[PDB]
Amino acid sequence: MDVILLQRIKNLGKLGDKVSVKAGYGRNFLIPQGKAVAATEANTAAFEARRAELEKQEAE
Amino acid sequence: SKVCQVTGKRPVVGNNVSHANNKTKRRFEPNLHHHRFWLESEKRFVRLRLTTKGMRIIDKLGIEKVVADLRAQGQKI
Amino acid sequence: AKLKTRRGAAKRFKATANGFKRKQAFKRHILTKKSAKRIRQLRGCVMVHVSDVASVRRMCPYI
RNA sequence: CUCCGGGGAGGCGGCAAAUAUCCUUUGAUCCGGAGAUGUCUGAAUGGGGGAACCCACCUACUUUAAGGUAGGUAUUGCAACAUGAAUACAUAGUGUUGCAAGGCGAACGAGGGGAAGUGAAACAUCUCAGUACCCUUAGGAAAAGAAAUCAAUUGAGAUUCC
RNA sequence: UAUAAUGGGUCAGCGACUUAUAUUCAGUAGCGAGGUUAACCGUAUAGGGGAGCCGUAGAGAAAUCGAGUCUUAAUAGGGCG
RNA sequence: GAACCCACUGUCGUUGAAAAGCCAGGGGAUGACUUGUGGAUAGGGGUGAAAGGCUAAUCAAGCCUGGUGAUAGCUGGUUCU
RNA sequence: AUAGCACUCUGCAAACACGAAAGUGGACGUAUAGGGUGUGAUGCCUGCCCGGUGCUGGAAGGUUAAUUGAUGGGGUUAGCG
RNA sequence: UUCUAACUCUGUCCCGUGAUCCGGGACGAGGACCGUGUCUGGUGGGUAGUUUGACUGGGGCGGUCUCCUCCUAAAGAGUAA
RNA sequence: CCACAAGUCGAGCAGGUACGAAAGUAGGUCUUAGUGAUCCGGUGGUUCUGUAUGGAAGGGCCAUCGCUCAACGGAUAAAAG
Repeated sequence: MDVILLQRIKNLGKLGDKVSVKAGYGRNFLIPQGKAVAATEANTAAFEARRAELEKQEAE
Repeated sequence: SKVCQVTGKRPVVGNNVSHANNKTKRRFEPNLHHHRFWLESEKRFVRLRLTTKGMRIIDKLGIEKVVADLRAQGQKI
Repeated sequence: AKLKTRRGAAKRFKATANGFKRKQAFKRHILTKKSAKRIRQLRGCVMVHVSDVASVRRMCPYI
């Protein structure tokens, strides 16, 4: 499962990295807890275009 | 009933065929299970009885679209 | 209904001008001990015997 | 029982014939069409029940005693509205109104499941046979139907039936 | 089988080699190196309908050839015509 | 040892009074007892202090309808001159 | 069949049983309890055999099912003669 | 070896609710196990369909089942136990 | 010789051989037992076929291999009480 990170994780990435995670990790932990979102075309475009600066300003 | 909501899969009929070509009736059953999915639009957990192929379809399309499609079909969730 | 052919017999018998031709037996697998004269004389086709022509006619109506 | 049209010497249905009353040329009986009435059970639907039974509620008019009359009160699905938890918004739930469905019946269609006797001169592969049977459901028919189809002299042009 | 082997108490009524399709032989009729239509159309036993089938040539597993053809190195010999 | 519940011996009956009985004797009779009403268990199943016992006069697999006109190298029968 | 005796299983969402599942009995019980099996009041007692089959425990030594897919061989495809 | 987020609870509490079903919410004990789908090896009279030859001085037990030589075989061939 | 399936003896022609000076002899051994049909599959050749075309796969033809199918004309590949 390819997911773009909306938060910093110790090993996965930091603030927007696209990373490949095992299916269950995204299905049951990251997506439901909001720490990452599936790297679909629309989601990636929206994150890169509109809310990148807002996510960065939401530092903590 | 053993019916997948996402895909509609249900048990089907076939044959056990032995080494001497004796045939007997059998059923092939789906890999059906209950699963809770988080829905942010409604802020709740939805429990669905579905298969692993349905899980793959959900991974591909997103929970919102699949739930909307089922509701349009007529399922109450 | 229409008469049906006995396909097993149809695969062993063919029709000639006045009768039926056939192949001969005892030439398939055990051959080392058999003499050369038998090997050569059992080759080729022969004619169906008159006594058995009637059964072949019954089993193969359309040939 | 009422009305419209036909008809013109009789008639009051049959087993089942009789007397008696009786109706009829101001037109009967009878024939065709349209209306009125239509108890109880039965999907039965106000609740119950051993079918043709027992019991109950609400509204409105009459009533004076312990009644009558006219209606309404089932479930499920959908829609509108109102109300409304754990829980703060919500949501679940709850309720009113409006609409629709249930059941029965000959064969034919479509779909889900699906034998055995028998034959093979025994019998297990095979046959019987997707037959018998069970279940779901539509119409006057159903289904199929307009090529990611056939053919191969480089041609034919959606389905269906003989 | 007189049999002491089977069946029948008696009478009246009923009671068992059929029908459809395909094929083969015989008789009979039409036509004749030719014979014949099927579904179907048709105010319909008529008329139309020639797609198709049987016959008119065999040999060879087959390619192929053909009053010839198969076998063979062989115009020999032999099998089927 | 009566009622009530059983069925050890013998006679009679065997087209019976009776498709399981009568008569003379016999056993239990405060118990693991007898019995009324209403319920539950359904056929390769049920129940069984156990006999393959009982499951509507039917049980080594109940009854009814359907497959069905099952199959039978067997037995019987098969009509005028 | 019985009171008594003995073997074995079951730590509770128990073992076991019914059912296609849901679930139900065991039991609104908890090893002094529940299921299976054999013997059969009581008295004296109940000898030898673990070679065979079963059960229980251990060993990791030989054999491999799905799965995975090294290497090899073959058909066709390019260019050269 | 730890963890919790899938997942289990025939554990406590709150609500739908007047309810030892069920659903949702909180907690607690477990937890990537158990369990289920597909595939695959082993076990499998628990259940199901079947089979288990003929001759023969009845059947069973015993013997035999194919081929060669002599006699029975009656001076051609053939000829049974 | 023979119900069939099968079995047996053989003059003679063409080719290539061995032994003889030569006429000539030799198509297993003095003869009569030493055996197994069909289906399926393996191997060597093949001027046959090759599902649009060229190939290939597969099929056919000649030679040959795998049954104590001994209940030996051989029910199925596989069967006791």
